[PDB]
Amino acid sequence: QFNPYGDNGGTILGIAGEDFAVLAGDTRNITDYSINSRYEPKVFDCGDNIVMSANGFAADGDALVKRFKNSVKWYHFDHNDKKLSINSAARNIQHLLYGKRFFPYYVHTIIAGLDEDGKGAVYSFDPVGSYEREQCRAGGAAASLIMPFLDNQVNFKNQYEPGTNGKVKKPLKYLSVEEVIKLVRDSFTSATERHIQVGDGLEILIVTKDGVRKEFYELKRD
Amino acid sequence: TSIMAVTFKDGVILGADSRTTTGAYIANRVTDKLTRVHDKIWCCRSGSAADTQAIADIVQYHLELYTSQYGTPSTETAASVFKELCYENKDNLTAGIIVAGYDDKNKGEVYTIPLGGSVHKLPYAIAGSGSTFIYGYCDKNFRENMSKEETVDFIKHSLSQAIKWDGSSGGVIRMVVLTAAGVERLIFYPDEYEQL
Amino acid sequence: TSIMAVTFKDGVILGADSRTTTGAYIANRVTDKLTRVHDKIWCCRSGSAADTQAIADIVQYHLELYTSQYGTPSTETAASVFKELCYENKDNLTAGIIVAGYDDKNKGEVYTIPLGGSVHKLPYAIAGSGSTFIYGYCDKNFRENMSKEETVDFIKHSLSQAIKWDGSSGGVIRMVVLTAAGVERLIFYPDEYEQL
Amino acid sequence: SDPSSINGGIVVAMTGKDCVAIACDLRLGSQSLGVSNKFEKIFHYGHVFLGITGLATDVTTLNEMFRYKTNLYKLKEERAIEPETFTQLVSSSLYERRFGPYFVGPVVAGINSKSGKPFIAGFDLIGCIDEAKDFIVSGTASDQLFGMCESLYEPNLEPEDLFETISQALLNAADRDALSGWGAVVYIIKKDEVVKRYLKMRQD
Amino acid sequence: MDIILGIRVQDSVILASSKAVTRGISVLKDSDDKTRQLSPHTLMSFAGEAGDTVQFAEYIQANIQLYSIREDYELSPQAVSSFVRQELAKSIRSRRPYQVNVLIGGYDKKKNKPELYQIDYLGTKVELPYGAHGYSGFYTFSLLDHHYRPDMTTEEGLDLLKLCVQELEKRMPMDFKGVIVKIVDKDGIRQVDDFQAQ
Amino acid sequence: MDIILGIRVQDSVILASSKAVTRGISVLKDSDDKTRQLSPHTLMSFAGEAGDTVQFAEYIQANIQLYSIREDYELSPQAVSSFVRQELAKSIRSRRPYQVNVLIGGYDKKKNKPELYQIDYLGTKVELPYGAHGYSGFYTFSLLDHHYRPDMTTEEGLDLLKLCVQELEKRMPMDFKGVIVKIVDKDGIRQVDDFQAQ
Amino acid sequence: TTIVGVKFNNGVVIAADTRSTQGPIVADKNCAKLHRISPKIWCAGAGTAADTEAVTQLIGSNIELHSLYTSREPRVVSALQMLKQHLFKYQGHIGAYLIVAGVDPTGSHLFSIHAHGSTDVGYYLSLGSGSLAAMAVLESHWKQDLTKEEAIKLASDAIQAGIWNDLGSGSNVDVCVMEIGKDAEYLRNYLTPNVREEKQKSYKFPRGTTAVLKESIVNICD
Amino acid sequence: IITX
Amino acid sequence: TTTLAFRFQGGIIVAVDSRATAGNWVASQTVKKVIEINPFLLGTMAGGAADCQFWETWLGSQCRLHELREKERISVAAASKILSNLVYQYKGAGLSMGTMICGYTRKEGPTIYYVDSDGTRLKGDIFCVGSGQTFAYGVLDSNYKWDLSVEDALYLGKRSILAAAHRDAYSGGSVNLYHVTEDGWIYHGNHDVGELFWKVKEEEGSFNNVIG
Amino acid sequence: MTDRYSFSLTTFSPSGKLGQIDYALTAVKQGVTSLGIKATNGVVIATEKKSSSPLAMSETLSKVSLLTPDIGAVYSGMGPDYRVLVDKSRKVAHTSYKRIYGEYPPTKLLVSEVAKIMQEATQSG
Amino acid sequence: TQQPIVTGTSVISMKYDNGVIIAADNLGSYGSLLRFNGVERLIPVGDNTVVGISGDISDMQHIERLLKDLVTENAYDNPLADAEEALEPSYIFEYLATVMYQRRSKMNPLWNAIIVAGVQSNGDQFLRYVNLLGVTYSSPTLATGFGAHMANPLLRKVVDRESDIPKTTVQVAEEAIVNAMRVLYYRDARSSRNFSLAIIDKNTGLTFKKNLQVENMKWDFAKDIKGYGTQKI
Ligand SMILES: [Mg+2]
Ligand SMILES: [Mg+2]
Ligand SMILES: [Mg+2]
Ligand SMILES: [Mg+2]
Repeated sequence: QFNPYGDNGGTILGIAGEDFAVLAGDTRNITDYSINSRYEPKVFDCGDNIVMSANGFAADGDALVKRFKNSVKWYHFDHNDKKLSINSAARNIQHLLYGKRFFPYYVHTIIAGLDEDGKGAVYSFDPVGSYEREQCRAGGAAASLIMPFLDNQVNFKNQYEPGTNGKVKKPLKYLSVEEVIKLVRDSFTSATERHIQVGDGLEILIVTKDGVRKEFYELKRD
Repeated sequence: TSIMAVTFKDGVILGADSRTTTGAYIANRVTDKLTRVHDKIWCCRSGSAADTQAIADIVQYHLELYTSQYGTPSTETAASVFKELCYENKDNLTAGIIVAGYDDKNKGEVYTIPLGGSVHKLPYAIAGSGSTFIYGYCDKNFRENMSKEETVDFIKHSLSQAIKWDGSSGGVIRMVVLTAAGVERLIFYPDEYEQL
Repeated sequence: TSIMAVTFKDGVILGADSRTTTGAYIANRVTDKLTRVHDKIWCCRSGSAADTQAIADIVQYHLELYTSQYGTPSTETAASVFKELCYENKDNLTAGIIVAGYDDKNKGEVYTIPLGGSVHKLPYAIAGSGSTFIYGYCDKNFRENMSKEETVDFIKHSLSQAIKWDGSSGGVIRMVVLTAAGVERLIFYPDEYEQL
Repeated sequence: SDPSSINGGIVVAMTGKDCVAIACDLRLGSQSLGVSNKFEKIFHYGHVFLGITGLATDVTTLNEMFRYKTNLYKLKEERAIEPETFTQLVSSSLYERRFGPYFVGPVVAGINSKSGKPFIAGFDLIGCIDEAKDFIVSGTASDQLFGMCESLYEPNLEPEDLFETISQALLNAADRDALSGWGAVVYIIKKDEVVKRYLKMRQD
Repeated sequence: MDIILGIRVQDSVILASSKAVTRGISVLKDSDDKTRQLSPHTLMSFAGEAGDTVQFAEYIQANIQLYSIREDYELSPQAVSSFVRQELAKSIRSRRPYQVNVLIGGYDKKKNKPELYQIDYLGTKVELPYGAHGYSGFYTFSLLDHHYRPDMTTEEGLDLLKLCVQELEKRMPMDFKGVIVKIVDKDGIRQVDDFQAQ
Repeated sequence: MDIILGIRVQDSVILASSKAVTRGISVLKDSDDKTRQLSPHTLMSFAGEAGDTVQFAEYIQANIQLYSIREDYELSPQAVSSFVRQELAKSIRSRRPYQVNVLIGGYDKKKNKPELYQIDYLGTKVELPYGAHGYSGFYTFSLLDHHYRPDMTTEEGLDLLKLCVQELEKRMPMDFKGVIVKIVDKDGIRQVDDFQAQ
Repeated sequence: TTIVGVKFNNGVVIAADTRSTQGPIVADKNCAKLHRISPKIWCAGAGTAADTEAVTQLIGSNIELHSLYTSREPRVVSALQMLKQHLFKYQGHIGAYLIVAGVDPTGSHLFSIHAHGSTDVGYYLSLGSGSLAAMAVLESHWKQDLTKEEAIKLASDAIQAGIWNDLGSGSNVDVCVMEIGKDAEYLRNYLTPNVREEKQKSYKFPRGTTAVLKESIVNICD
Repeated sequence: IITX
Repeated sequence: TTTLAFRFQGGIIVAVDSRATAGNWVASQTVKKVIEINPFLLGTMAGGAADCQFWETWLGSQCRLHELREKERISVAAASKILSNLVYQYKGAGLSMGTMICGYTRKEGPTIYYVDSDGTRLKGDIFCVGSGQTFAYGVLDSNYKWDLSVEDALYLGKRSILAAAHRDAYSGGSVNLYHVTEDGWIYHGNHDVGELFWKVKEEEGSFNNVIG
Repeated sequence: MTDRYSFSLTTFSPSGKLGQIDYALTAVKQGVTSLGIKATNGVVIATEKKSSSPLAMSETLSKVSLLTPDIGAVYSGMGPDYRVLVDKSRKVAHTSYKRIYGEYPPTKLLVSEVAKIMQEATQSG
Repeated sequence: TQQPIVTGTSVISMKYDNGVIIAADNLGSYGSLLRFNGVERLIPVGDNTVVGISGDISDMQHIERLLKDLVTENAYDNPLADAEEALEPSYIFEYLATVMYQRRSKMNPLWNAIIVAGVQSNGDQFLRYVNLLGVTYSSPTLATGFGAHMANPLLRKVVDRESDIPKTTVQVAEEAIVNAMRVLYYRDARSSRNFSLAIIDKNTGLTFKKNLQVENMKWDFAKDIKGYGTQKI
């Protein structure tokens, strides 16, 4: 029978800093065992200081991203050029997603940006709309690999303060963009070591009040 | 079902066996699988008898109304009608049809619409269960611009083979000759085609 | 797979293509599907590679032992061994085999063992996926007591057609000539058979 | 139905500077129901350690089997079995049941008493042997562990350091897995001595 | 399913087991004893498929009884259980596995300590302060996780079981018709004849 | 299933219905009223699929109340039932049939006689001395076939129901948590607040 | 997994990649796919990891014993006939796909065996998920009368095709050259083009980070 | 589809 | 999941855990399972994440509209029946949600309704819902008493979630407490099981099936 | 038909001697000398090649046999009984050891295995 | 809810320094019957685009029709139809992409895999793929069916990344394309020897070659093979 779905691999990761947030994703696109492209971006700038990626079935991810940008276009039109805050973009997406609850967009999406107060923000969605704001989150194939790492290296879980008989948690400080990028790169190299779908390249979108900056690093191509 | 259509210098000839079966029973041993959709536009039918009759009947109508309004239709048009029907309704149909007709400017023409409803124009075409057995013979014994007498033979032999190996084919061999000279109905009996 | 065996005045020739596939991939395009079970008793193999290799390997053995003990085995006997294996193990084998060999008293002989394990002795035989296509041609172009040269052609043409139509056949055409003169190995490349 | 996902649990072993470490979680449950907070999965026959994750009944069964096999070995050979060798025993013992396997994922860790080089290995349920220089992971949280290890790991760490690493690797990987956790244990292995430490961890 | 709970206190093991045997639409009996004494200080409770249940229990009984005689000695609880586990673990890969789950409560005369072991039809065994098979565990483990203390008296354990029983009667869908309680301690095994109302 | 019994005495109809709502592994409530008053002299008891149950009940209630007002009259019990039957018989061939079973017990003020109708989710209706839906009938019909008399008093009927309940508490596997009884007679509808202990 | 064999003027060489997978996860980044059946008879295997090793050890064992019993060096057709017959007996349940090559008193040989027990012979062969990327190359650059040097390259490249274009392959390339006169040479990790780049940060946790409950020493001797 |  | 709400002297207690799972994968431990509808109405979630979040945020809207339309605050009964009737319309499509609508109104007083995707809507004083419900009931039922002090109530609801968080693999993260009174809901914190378990063990002396 | 010789052929004599065993030892006495000397860094085993004719080719007979690549054997007695003891010895080195531990058996164990084969011929039927 | 019937195999393509090349054979297979031997599957749209299609032929034929109409309707009230407002490769592709994903979402897909190759108004090469599920992607090389397996590895050894495109010549590229084509004839049981190739160069414009054949074939070595192992002659 016709199977309306497929899996194009890839993995994406988002991290929110104090006055920035990043949304990185690998650049490989596959099908079964073949590499479709070594460079096919899946993290995009949607205007209004909002980056989004919908990773999973590319057709769906693409459709989703398209419908959202457009939702941003019409938000401007219908509401006199008002800027779509990230919280609002999020809720909008929930609806985009949940509209297809009975023939889902087989994707795990994330958007990053700055909140109304200027602090970094990341939001992630279940293929049918569940969402929440978070400090960091990875999605896609190597999600299971990368996520634990971030809980540890970003949120300092299980790390306590030396010589306290494990009764005092490590001070929850906030990483700098530089450190975040180091983590992003490691999380990705690691993921490429162990996942056959992850590799080829890593594209990170950094978001600050100064707009959106793009950084690109090569990954293993095997 | 064993059907073929072969164009030649004077036009084109349509040929077919005459067996209809429900499984292994021969429902009708003297069927006519060569059907007219226009004065000089005929088709060879194979697959579901219901479906093909249904399709032919509709094409005849479409062409009849076409005639009244815009005059004689080209074979290529008769083919697009069939195509349209077969493609658009691909899920509910089992009809492989060969369309062939004679025209003054285009001489003879043969179009084949297989199960998917795609259309193919060729010097001749063969279709039906029994076809598989003559792909070799036919590819070996067909030359363009043959003569009526020659083409009658090529068809006669190719079908006889088909009738020999395929149990789903048999009966008599019917042919339809389409030239500027008109329309002639040919029939060949077992006692003649069998020991060829 | 496309294989056949043709007896003639001087003996018999076995012909086959050289394609092995796993679906639509060509595993090996230069396979040898003509296998010796005895000095002048060979078989054409079609179906599962494993099954047929396995079977052939065993028939060779049984025949070798037959030789040591009771002398040179008839072709008929080669066939019986094959039949035995194919019939007695029908539920686990996908093998259609053609057995042909040359002998001084019997001249050339061909036995075909289809899927059910039945055995049939015939002037010639064809089998393999590509065979359906040449039933017509072969039944039309085959006469008895042909000459080596003629027989080589008939096989060459028949298989060329089979290779043309069937996507499961291809490569080169291998033949094996078996006469009192011995055993000759023939091969024909695509660039020659294709445009025949 | 998936034998490998009924009871839950994980094991991981790494190699350091003249040491190895192997740790595991203490959980044993039946699907959602946590049943035992005291189920260790690391065993040792002399100075060779074997951790096993998978269907608890099989875990237990194979331990028993390897004790037996190691014991006899010692009586016939008159020396304790070595890691390199035990690994081969495990492999063959697993492949013996190729078409009705024990649903487990063993991990071997230890230090050859002769050469002193640290050694660890892992196997699939039918015996494929994976001898690695860095780390071996197994269990319901295999992916997570592969994630922690691949990143956290770095060559030739001293015992005291490797401990932290292996521990954080296990700990954090467990927390992202429902079927694992409920306590953890780490073995630090050195020629002379071996230390066993229990870890405080989320009890959910 | 039927109810099977066990709780090891300081000086004894208390096994409580439902008295109902139901088949289809009717409760066939309301006084069943889902227990067999393996040896004078070892009791085993069981639950599972229809016949397998008693059949397995009686078989393990015979075997332990035979050993006791052949050696004029009483295997330690730990011993009986391992034996039991092995009989199950070998059964899971047989033609028709015994579909039985058991709790084994014994008083180890040598160590002078009570013990309770839970082993499922797969041969999954583990030693515990208290345990249960079936759905019962799904309410009782949390309950016991909260009210249990290692130094409890046999009386205290009975009261705790009571709680367990009341909760099960309150929330479980099936009427299991109450339980039969038994205490395994230094002096052997005795049935609390007063639990239907204590 | 849940229990729905109804018994028509000489001057009334007594409906008894179980107080439990269980979902999966837990009894969520032990005081459910599986009944709706269609009109002052007509009560309907219902059981079946989780939601369809109350939804169908309340819908039928609304419709009967509306008619009551549009005509300032109370439809005869027989009328209310035929109405209910047709709603059911139409449902059985819809996209998603109401999977509900009902007993309607009403006092026909014109004929001055109590009535009881049993209707299944397929719109199968029948008038009876006593009826039940589910598995309960499997026990009660024979019990009633034996202990029932046409000239019983409201009190005698209640005692008869008591027998029924007891038999059910004895032999049914599920703890349905008792019943709520209601009597429909000339003076209306009242709930026997004293049945948990009479 | 990606394996090949290429016969040359005075011998035959084989190569294979070094990636093993448990689904989409890389189990072993450097397993050994080349197996010594006898000193001068090697086999490259793909399919079920344990089967290829098991069937290889088994036949190698029986081969060693046949050599000793006959006082002769093992022949490839023997390993070939034994593998085939074993695999065939198992109706494909032993998922071993192998390229068996080596030199013996009768010359140089190159064959392939499929898990159902069918065998092939050729001048170059490949098998594995990477079979197509490799064969493509082989069909592009092979020619008769290759030197040891040319064949090694040919084989090496083919494996590279797989490493690169097949997710079911990766890491390094292993070669075994079996030349008619000389001792067979096994070049383990002939090529290593997938070396992981230096990590950005070091996660050496400060000692004391982990919370320990109770500590004790283990007894290792008797 | 996340669950709870 | 694991959620409870129970009624008593000082109001209603609503405690839920905060774990989100994708099978055995722990998707998150920071999910709010309580949606604050209006200052006197709480809705708890269990089942599909989206289904609950979505339809309950929606419920919130329909509640507001009612305010605008009737000037009166929506009752818990009505608030609940909206969700319920909504859900019943989708019956047979696969919605998965089990929830409780707790709230206080001058007319009804403290009130709790359980509404699930099967369309069952019920009123009661104690409901535990979710994969860990049995675990919660176990603890809850045994120590629950009507004359409980607000402080003890908080603790009990809290403890029950703790319970389930421990035993049920599918529950965990942290407990979120809410007190609903005559004057509205009062949030009583987010407690990380990671630390709560240990504190409770030491202070209470339970969970002895663990050492530490 | 069938090996009905199911009883021991080596029994105990009233003096405690196992006849057939003492006798085989005699056969051993009658055979050519073979010796073995062990050094600190090696071992040597030697024997004489009793060419049973100058027409026979001495080389086509190994009295000294390799059991594993680190173990050798030489004898004195009835040659054939040896040859087959070698076969079995080489085979058991695999079946009971290389096929299980992936390394060749140590001498004492392989010895122990050969030994067992022989004992059984002292008791089996 | 369909199942392809008459089909066409791979379509291969790669982009070079000043253009793109694409090719596909001329076969319409009917299962294992190589039925039709004169099927062009490379569809030229205007002067700067060629769209190669593999999959079910009847649907391809339908896409042919959709493409002609797309052209007809762009001429309409378009004074700049043969210039500034002419159909660009990207326009054609996005249209087709859109249709594919809409047909998949309706559960009645066009059973094809399509590559649109061409060059844009401003000179940029354009090469992109879309298939029956609406999945789309782009690369210096692209192929469908077997070509993805066999051709891509080959075509990529020439252009492994973007930077290699400006260093690659038409000659190099076309050579590659024809070899890959040859390979496919050897290993794809559904390939044919006859094929069509087309180049779209930013200077020479669109060159479309019909009736090419696989040549330089190595089959001679087949003579030294006999048996499947132990056979001698
Ligand atoms: Mg790769
Ligand atoms: Mg062909
Ligand atoms: Mg795993
Ligand atoms: Mg966990």
